[PDB]
Amino acid sequence: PLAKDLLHPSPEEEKRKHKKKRLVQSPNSYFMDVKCPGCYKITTVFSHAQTVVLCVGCSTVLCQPTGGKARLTEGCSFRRKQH
Amino acid sequence: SINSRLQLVMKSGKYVLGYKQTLKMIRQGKAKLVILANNCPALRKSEIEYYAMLAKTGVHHYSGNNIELGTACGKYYRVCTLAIIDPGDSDIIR
Amino acid sequence: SAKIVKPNGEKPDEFESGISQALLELEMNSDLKAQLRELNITAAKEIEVGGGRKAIIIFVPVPQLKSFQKIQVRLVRELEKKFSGKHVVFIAQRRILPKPTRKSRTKNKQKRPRSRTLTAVHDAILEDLVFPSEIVGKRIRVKLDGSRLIKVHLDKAQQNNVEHKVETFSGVYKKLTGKDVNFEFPEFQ
Amino acid sequence: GRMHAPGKGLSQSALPYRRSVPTWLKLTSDDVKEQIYKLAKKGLTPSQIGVILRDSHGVAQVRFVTGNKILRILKSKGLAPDLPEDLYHLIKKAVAVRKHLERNRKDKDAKFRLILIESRIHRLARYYKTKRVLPPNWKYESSTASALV
Amino acid sequence: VRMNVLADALKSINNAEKRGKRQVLIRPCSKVIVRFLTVMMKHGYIGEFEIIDDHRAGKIVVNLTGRLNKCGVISPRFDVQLKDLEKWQNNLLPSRQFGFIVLTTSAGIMDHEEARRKHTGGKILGFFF
Ligand SMILES: [Mg+2]
Repeated sequence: PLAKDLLHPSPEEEKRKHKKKRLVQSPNSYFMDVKCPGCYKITTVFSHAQTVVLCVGCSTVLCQPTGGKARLTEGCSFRRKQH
Repeated sequence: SINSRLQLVMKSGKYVLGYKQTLKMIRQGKAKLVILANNCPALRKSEIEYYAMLAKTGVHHYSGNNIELGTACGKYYRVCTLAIIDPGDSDIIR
Repeated sequence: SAKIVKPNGEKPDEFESGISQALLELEMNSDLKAQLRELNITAAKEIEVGGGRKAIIIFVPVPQLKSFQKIQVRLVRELEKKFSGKHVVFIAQRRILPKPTRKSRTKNKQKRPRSRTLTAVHDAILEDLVFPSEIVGKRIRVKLDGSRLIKVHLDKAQQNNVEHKVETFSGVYKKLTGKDVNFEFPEFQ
Repeated sequence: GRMHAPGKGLSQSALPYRRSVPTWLKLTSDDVKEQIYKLAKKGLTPSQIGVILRDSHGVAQVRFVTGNKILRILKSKGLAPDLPEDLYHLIKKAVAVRKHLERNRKDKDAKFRLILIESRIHRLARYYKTKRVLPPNWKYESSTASALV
Repeated sequence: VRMNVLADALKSINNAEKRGKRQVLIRPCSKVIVRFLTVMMKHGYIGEFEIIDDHRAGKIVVNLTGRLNKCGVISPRFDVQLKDLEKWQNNLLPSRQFGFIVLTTSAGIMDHEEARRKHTGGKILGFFF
């Protein structure tokens, strides 16, 4: 109301805004660099997966896909932090 | 289903349509998936199905027509039987 | 000694020799070598800034730029320390074709890509300056006079390298292009 | 608000400022073009490749990694399909609606979804005739359609 | 759909200044927008606007002041032949004492006064006053 400094919007109130509605359009998605228990190999899985992510090794299956984010299998880690 | 795989084999792989060629390709031994339809009249079924068993070749009784096969082959036409010699990237062969 | 790593029609000795001799000096060096043989500059200028402490701008052919980027941080560190009292930064030598008016017409003339148009150039010039920082977003002011002042948001990863520079970049395009710009070091997403 | 439906929705993809590759990535413009390559070979659509490459694999966007976008990589090497992937998805769909209409001649609903689908075909077609990826002749025909898949 | 990107924008910067809104952003952006807003900047009709560069289209963010009663847009850009310029600025502006028909001639985008000093006609865009 009568004074919203649109150009310098505080970090919180872009994350409560639909991706394209923001001041600059950025995504709300991410890749995660995933461990899994058997192999030490790290796959570069994208959160919003669509497909089933299989291990570079073989046997295990990492990510069942669902509506939004991917369902990691049972006991496996991930790493956002980048860019 | 074996519309999608078959479609891919037509474009990329090798084949023989129908009869006589198919049976030659079993005779020679260089054909390792014989796709019969239904509507192949039941003698020819049993005599291809036998005549392939002996070669050790996979058979398919495609849920077809003669026609729904032709259409599936990107052919525009009647194909009762066919034999696949070599696939492309298609994993039609198991 | 000078002429072997600056070939483009432009000789004029002065710095270009001295700076290319410093490149040649960086070849008498383990690992910082062989990858430097393939590379090659074109021209170079000394340019002062408002503060006083002038900066050396180095140009590059263009296809080599993506190879200069592999070396740049290790390169600058060493020749900045050598050729002292000065900042150093690399730019690609882009062409900038003129716009085809009807006046300046279409007698023939192969296209004129967007890559080679105007506003792409000074924008890619930005990506060459602040290699380590990398742009996150621009805003663009219009003051009440009409003077168009850009503001460039750079990231944070290798801010430390770049944060001291800043007003060199401000000085830089204002020689090259003719645009007045100050750099801001902001939040994350 | 969509071509052919009331739903005025928005759900789309959205890229960042940044375009420069994101440094996880090994591969390089070649090893991506080596991989798009092997997937198309195996038999997948230009969309479907873009997929495999992001979830499992690594590339946010091929376009950024290499110079050009997937279709151009397939097309400049000659792995591109006969007609546009985008179109035969509609044609394949049409032929599927055709089929059960031909067994169930009551389905009034299917008799848009055909008409609409037909219309979303023709509509598409007649740029592919001005953008000239299709020759100025090809036309739908019900009969010849089932084959074309 | 988005046919005319002025009408789009100018509605939303008339239509804030009624509510007394301090500042507004305009979603699509354009060259023509910028070039016609910078005209409004000179006669005071707005303050300094700061264009965001979303990589695609553009957004702008306009500092407003109280001063703009209305800005509107003549949607088809009729071709104004200099003799008509009067007959327009009669029936499209509240008085002969202020009010600015922004239009677009041979020598750039500008108000009607500046097309008259240079003695050019061209295509009407809109008007603020
Ligand atoms: Mg309609």
